[PDB]
Amino acid sequence: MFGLIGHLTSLEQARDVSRRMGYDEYADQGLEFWSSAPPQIVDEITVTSATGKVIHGRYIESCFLPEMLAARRFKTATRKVLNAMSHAQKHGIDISALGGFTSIIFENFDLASLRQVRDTTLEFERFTTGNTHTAYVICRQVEAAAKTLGIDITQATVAVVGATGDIGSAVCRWLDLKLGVGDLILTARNQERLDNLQAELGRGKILPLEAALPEADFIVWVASMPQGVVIDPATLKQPCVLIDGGYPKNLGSKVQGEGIYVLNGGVVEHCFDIDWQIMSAAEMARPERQMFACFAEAMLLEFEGWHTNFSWGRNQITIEKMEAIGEASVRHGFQPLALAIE
Amino acid sequence: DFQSESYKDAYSRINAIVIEGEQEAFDNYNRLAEMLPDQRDELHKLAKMEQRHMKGFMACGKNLSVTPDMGFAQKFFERLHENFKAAAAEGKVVTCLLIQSLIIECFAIAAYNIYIPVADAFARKITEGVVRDEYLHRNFGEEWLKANFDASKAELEEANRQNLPLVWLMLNEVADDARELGMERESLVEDFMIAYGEALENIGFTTREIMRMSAYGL
Ligand SMILES: NC(=O)C1=CN([C@@H]2O[C@H](COP(=O)(O)OP(=O)(O)OC[C@H]3O[C@@H](n4cnc5c(N)ncnc54)[C@H](OP(=O)(O)O)[C@@H]3O)[C@@H](O)[C@H]2O)C=CC1
Ligand SMILES: *C(=O)CCCCCCCCCCCCCCCCC
Ligand SMILES: CCCCCCCCCCCCCCCCO
Ligand SMILES: [Fe+2]
Ligand SMILES: [Fe+2]
Repeated sequence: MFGLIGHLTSLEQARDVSRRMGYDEYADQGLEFWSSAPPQIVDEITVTSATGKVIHGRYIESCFLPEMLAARRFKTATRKVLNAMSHAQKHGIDISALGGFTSIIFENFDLASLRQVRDTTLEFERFTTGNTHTAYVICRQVEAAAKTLGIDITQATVAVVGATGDIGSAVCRWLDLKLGVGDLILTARNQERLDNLQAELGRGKILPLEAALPEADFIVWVASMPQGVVIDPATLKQPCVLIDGGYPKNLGSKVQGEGIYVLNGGVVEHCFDIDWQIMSAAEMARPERQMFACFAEAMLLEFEGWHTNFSWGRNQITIEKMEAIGEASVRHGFQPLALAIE
Repeated sequence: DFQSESYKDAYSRINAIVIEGEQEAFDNYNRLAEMLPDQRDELHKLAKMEQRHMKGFMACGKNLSVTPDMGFAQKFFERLHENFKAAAAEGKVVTCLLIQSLIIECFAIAAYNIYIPVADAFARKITEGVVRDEYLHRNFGEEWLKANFDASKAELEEANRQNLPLVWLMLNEVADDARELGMERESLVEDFMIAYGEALENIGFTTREIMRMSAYGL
């Protein structure tokens, strides 16, 4: 049994999604109701691999909302994640993805030292961040977008926003040693981690966000922004490929203009329909087929019987792990989401 | 964390509520005996477990400088008391079980879970013991109603609607005093809903049913 621990993007989405699927009482309430809401299994999932293996899974709504972070409800956000992980364990789920900010909260608030959750002691090998698959998928998306638009990635500049992040650092490593990107712009807030990533790679210029974007042929957005920022197309090169892998989306507006290409980063499409309606809520282009790469990692671990915390912690993702999950991703029928044209 | 002055004042009626609550469950479990013949023996053992918790929580007030307000606590529980009194006097056992083994137990699980990390060390050791017993008491209601689910479902739904709103009212009355003992109301609701939801699930309600029932009155 795999699990998908997720959350919604905003209170407004929480109302709509709760307004659907019945739930009239859950969909008129404000932040304080979600701050005390319990985790729930709200969907049962069956997936068939290209190999023909059938697996089963469960979607768990953690009830975390990004507004909790901006409202400084740090202990609320901490409880949403611990309660959700305890809930997965009590239901006997073997491997669960910590979607979106649930893994970011886990790391940033040292939830590992709080593994004692009421009755339960959390077993970390039953969880994955899903970030190894996400970074692999985003790297394949850079590669494919470059080829689709006739851009030579070996002579292009790629800015990684959230470069020192768990996903970002992995993207950097792969864009460096597997794709051979021309120039790497490392963009992060904390200077020490930026210095350390630059040293680790042996390349890369560190630039604050406002100076990085005008230099970039590709911008990979993998920042832990609760909200998302408004980038004016006039600030960007032509062409510029924006791969927004954030959840919530790092781009707080529809960035469009001549020579601007936007792609939902870290999304895969499966060769078979999946029966469910969470990805419908999740605003995929084809929600029956498409999903976040972190959720797909839990399916992959379950397809392979790798019942372990395959992606865990921060800055620990390697190229070899990305290759292993990538090979499995292809074999079980997943493909990176590509640019839409026409 | 100076546990003197208003802490004892707040503690004066929080401690009262826990005493009277442990009393109410003692009575309620003895009358549930009178109500379910082939199971008096088990219900008397659980009723006795309540006795012991009640004495343990007198000690915590005697460890601090606190004499509890038994009158405020009897007023706290009178709505739940009257509802249990009246369902008993009508033979409505399913309603009696929901009130005692589901609502009241989950109220205790939530209350004690939130208490343990911010108690005085003496009160913490005591609370640590009682919480495990409350989980098996809730299990009594669960198995009974689980085995008699189809027969009891409609009345469980009705008794939830009539009684669960009282939990919110009580958790708001007692909200201010709970906070000064280091207990956020928001955490109490959450632990209550977690404990209550899991019991309704084991009894056989679906997630949609649980999410409708668990938020009633909120
Ligand atoms: N399948 C998918 O599509 C997935 C999507 N995601 C999404 O992508 C994001 C990244 O995930 P993850 O790596 O786990 O999170 P991390 O916290 O590991 O990554 C965030 C990093 O980006 C930097 N950063 C954060 N906010 C800002 C900002 N406002 N401006 C500039 N830099 C910033 C931080 O650097 P510093 O340390 O210097 O502050 C931090 O190291 C998440 O928010 C998540 O929603 C994540 C995983 C999978
Ligand atoms: C990967 O790390 C990103 C994961 C995103 C987090 C999950 C978002 C998709 C799930 C939302 C779809 C429907 C949720 C239903 C909520 C029910 C509320 C009562
Ligand atoms: C000792 C912790 C006090 C917590 C205060 C929270 C509000 C009052 C809760 C009272 C619950 C008493 C339940 C007793 C029944 C046990 O079977
Ligand atoms: Fe008790
Ligand atoms: Fe009890």
